[PDB]
This record gives sequence, C-alpha cells and structure tokens, in this order.
Amino acid sequence: KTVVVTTILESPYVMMKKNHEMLEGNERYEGYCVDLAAEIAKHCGFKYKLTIVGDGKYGARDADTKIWNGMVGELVYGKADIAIAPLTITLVREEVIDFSKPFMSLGISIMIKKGTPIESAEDLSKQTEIAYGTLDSGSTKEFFRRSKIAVFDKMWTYMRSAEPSVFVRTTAEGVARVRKSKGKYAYLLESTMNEYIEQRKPCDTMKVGGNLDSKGYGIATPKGSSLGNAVNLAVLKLNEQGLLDKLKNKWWYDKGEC
Ligand SMILES: N[C@@H](CCC(=O)O)C(=O)O
Ligand SMILES: [Zn+2]
Ligand SMILES: [Zn+2]
Repeated sequence: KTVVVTTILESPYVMMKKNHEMLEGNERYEGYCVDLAAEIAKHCGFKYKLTIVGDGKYGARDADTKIWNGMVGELVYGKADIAIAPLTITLVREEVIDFSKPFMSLGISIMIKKGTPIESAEDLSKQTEIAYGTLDSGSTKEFFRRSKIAVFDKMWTYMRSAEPSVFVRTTAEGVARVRKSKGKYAYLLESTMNEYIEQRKPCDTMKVGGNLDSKGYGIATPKGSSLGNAVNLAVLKLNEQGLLDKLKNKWWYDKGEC
C-alpha cells in the first residue's frame, strides 16, 4: 500500500540533509525531487517511502545480458513502484516503463572551467587539447552513441576510444574533473545540472553554447501501473499552477551562491 519510490542522490534533486543521521525515513532527504514527491503523493493520495537506487545509476540495458540497471531496472523488475528523479524520457525506456508528461524541460549542454577556449560542441569536435566526456549509464551517453549527426558522431568516435576514460560514474565526478583539470576537461551534461552547478561555489564553471537537443524528465512507473494516470495528471496540474517553476527557482537560484 505504501508506494516505494526509487530516486537518485543527484544535487539538487535529492540530497542528504546535514543532520540526516538523526532523522527518519523520508525526512533524511531534501531537494527538488523530495519536494515534488511529497506533492505528487498528496495529489494522488498515496503514502510513500523514498529509497535511493542501489547501484546509483539512472538506467541502461546491458547489450549482452539485456538486463536493466539503475532506477529503470528497479521499476522493470518490481523493486520500486515509481521513480521520481531527473530521469530522461527516452524511446528505449518508454518501451519498458511508463513516463508522465515532462515535469522539467532540458537539453544536453557543455560545462567548462571558466576561461576554457570552447564555445560549442563543434569547437570540442574540431580540437584535441581539451578532453571531454559524459556520465555512464545515462541518456547523454546514449545520445552520442546513437547520433547520426556529423559533429556528435565525431565526438562519440573520440570519447568511446579516449584513454584514460573520459566517462564518469556520477555527475559530481564529472564536475570535479572539470574543476581540477585546468580547462583540459569539458563535461557534457544536461542543462539542468549544468545550470545548478553554475550557481554553486567556487563559481568556476559555466554553461556554454546552445543545448544539443530538447527533451524532458518524467515521473516513471512500471509498464501498465495503476498509478500512471493520476501521476501524469498531477504533473500537469502542478506545472499549470506554477509549482514546478517555483521549485526550480527554489533549488537553483533562490539559494544561488554566485
Ligand atoms: N537524466 C539522465 C542522466 C544524466 C545524463 O545522462 O547526463 C538519464 O535519465 O539517464
Ligand atoms: Zn551523511
Ligand atoms: Zn499541492
């Protein structure tokens, strides 16, 4: 009866409260998705339990075993009843799980250390001094793996063979790499996360160029779940009322430190 929510520790969507050790259950977390989960649950009339995805991944299907990992996997195999996180709506995922209409719009973008002589994806593709990569088991990596677009095709050709690996396990790892590489590493990540980090000390990174694509994050449920319909209506109601915009301002800019 209590709905099991799978989510991921990704700032500012879900973060551990400073005093989480003295708190219980859902109260241990804070963030955009924590606030949204409470609202979705309230509007859909269900009790829930926030759980962090075991493998800390978003969701990809292994080409060899064909098994789904990450939050998608937890939904596919029945470990969670719903995923409320910055989970990108994609065709391959839509084929195995259901997604609500987008609660956030975004696109792949470029994050550089301030001062890096890069202004676009084309710029990155035409040079070799500056390395660049993406997150693992995510929609961004898949975007490049599948792109038939010349520029992105070139970029994938480079990234998949670059040594040492230009891929990272978590967004935080990618951000740290940019900050410590003296401008020799640029990170490809969704505009949402890029924009957030841009407003965080040490204020040494910035988003450059236009988004490479346009898509959205959706609340996901197991294929054919009974919660799907209500969850989708709730997302639309909250967006139409202005809550989603308020929540983004709250976690991105209201407490911006740059
Ligand atoms: N939002 C992405 C993860 C982040 C990324 O791939 O850049 C996903 O659902 O896979
Ligand atoms: Zn802790
Ligand atoms: Zn409400």
